[PDB]
Amino acid sequence: GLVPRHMLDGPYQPTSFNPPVNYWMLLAPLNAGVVVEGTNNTNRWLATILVEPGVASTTRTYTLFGIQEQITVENSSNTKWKFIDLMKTTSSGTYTQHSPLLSEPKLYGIMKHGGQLWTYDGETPNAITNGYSTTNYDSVNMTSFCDFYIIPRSQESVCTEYINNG
Ligand code: NA
Ligand code: NA
Ligand code: NA
Ligand code: NA
Ligand code: NA
Repeated sequence: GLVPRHMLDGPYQPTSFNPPVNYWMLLAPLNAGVVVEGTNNTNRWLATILVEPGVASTTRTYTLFGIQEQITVENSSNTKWKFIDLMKTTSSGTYTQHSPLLSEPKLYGIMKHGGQLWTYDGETPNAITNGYSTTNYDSVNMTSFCDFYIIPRSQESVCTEYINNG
């Protein structure tokens, strides 16, 4: 009878799928670039990118939903990485930047719940969640470009702990 050293489901390999509602996808990207993207294919396209510390304003190219896109990015922090939520509202629309997370753990989260897509916002270790109203939130398809874990919404406090502390 030994004693084990929190409840984690994963890690899973990068993939495209229709995630279950009421679960966090805890994303663990290792390098700069696209982290996760998802759309309802009608009026909401969300892609989160990751920028390493110390990046002066520069135009970088990301494959967002299979399309080469030029995005001007910047990370004025010299110590933490920067996640940026990129949003468009049509299949060919232009992206705007939102709800960044400045991060030491380099972890991100997204969840389909209650009519919104929920992501994390702010600067670790003080990230909290906020949500984007998303038509047909429950049927959103997502692509993860990094290994990830699945956490039920009941364990959201644990997910938040991971976001904020690694
Ligand atoms: Na965010
Ligand atoms: Na994080
Ligand atoms: Na979900
Ligand atoms: Na809503
Ligand atoms: Na926390």
